[PDB]
Amino acid sequence: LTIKNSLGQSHDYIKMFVKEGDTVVDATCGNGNDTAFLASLVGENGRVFGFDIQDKAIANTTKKLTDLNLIDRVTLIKDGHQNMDKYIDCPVKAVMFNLGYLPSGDHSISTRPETTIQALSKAMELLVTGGIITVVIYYGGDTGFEEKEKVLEFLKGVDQKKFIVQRTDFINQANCPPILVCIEKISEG
Amino acid sequence: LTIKNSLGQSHDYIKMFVKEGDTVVDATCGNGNDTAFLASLVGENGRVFGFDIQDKAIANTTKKLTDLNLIDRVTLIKDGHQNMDKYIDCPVKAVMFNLGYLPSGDHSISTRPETTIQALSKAMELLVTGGIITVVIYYGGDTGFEEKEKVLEFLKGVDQKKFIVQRTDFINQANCPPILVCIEKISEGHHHHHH
Ligand SMILES: C[S@@+](CC[C@H](N)C(=O)[O-])C[C@H]1O[C@@H](n2cnc3c(N)ncnc32)[C@H](O)[C@@H]1O
Ligand SMILES: C[S@@+](CC[C@H](N)C(=O)[O-])C[C@H]1O[C@@H](n2cnc3c(N)ncnc32)[C@H](O)[C@@H]1O
Repeated sequence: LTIKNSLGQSHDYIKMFVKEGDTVVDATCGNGNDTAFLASLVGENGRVFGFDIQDKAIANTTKKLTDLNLIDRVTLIKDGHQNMDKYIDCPVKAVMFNLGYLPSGDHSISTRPETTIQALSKAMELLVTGGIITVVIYYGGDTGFEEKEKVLEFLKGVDQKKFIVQRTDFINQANCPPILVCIEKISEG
Repeated sequence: LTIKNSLGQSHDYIKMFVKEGDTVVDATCGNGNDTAFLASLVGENGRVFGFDIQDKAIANTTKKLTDLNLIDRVTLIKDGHQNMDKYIDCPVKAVMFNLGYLPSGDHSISTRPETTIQALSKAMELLVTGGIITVVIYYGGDTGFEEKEKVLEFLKGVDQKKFIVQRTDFINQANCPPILVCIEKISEGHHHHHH
């Protein structure tokens, strides 16, 4: 038994909260790993909304899910996660954010603070009470660094009466260990 | 289902790691809540070492454990946790730290950075591989911020090849929400530099 990294822990937190038949969101599709993960947890009567701004990422995720017989429960949308409210009107149980750039792709196309903060606000509104958002933050680069600073600033201002914002950090590791943020809705209004 | 605070999460982390028959330590006895908790996890053939520097805290912990039929496997020691190596020679599975002053007690008698750091080194040495230390850090109020700052600065320096050090923090809460640090041993030995 070993304490998992932030990427591993996000899956563990999602498994705790997501049951079968739920509506969940992968806000950052990429290659489709988290999308397939969310799809397997949610079952045949559940729904996964997936978002990416790249055609390469949507195609790779479509390929992944079709291979695993999971494409039927997934709605893939080629739009920014900051516009997630245009496509979803029901309450969601969970939203996964994995911040940064697509692996084995274009490294100049990455998540931006402005649109991430927007998506987070939309995700927080869409959440059912007792619902979870997980944010795996990468900060290795200049662009990663800038996003971490801004996202965390924003999340520090979230009403504690409405949301629990939990940060998990490995403080003795060098070379920017990825940070986990868990946001759980506890009250409406 | 709700995400627990640091205090609640420390117990959850301890439950993950501690099985029956293990040797565990409560480094900050207080009223004996964590001591009782450790005693119930560890069973008849296990051992709990408890530490505090106050006579009031040892007596309240003794009363607690006797009331719950748990005093049998607990060794209560009226000494600082910085001296835990004088009393323990076997490898331990877990150590619990709860930093601050005694609740419903003397507010000026609290854990000090120097001795906490010492006890943390001793606990880290005493830990079996795959063992855990949990540290609930209280700060602000009468307690102040100096212990939090120094303990965390010390723990940032711990060899990552030997220990995982994980901080859990509620960043949208005001009024100094307690911080959880989890230290897990992943390797025996130590890498020292050169002189
Ligand atoms: C770190 S990757 C996600 C990792 C993914 N979970 C996986 O396993 O492959 C971040 C993704 O978010 C996408 N992205 C960047 N900006 C976005 C935006 N504004 N809205 C939605 N997605 C965006 C990128 O195209 C990239 O594929
Ligand atoms: C926050 S309280 C612990 C709470 C306790 N776990 C409980 O169940 O109530 C901190 C305790 O550590 C004790 N303490 C202070 N300095 C100590 C030291 N150097 N060694 C051992 N205990 C110490 C205090 O007397 C106090 O009882």
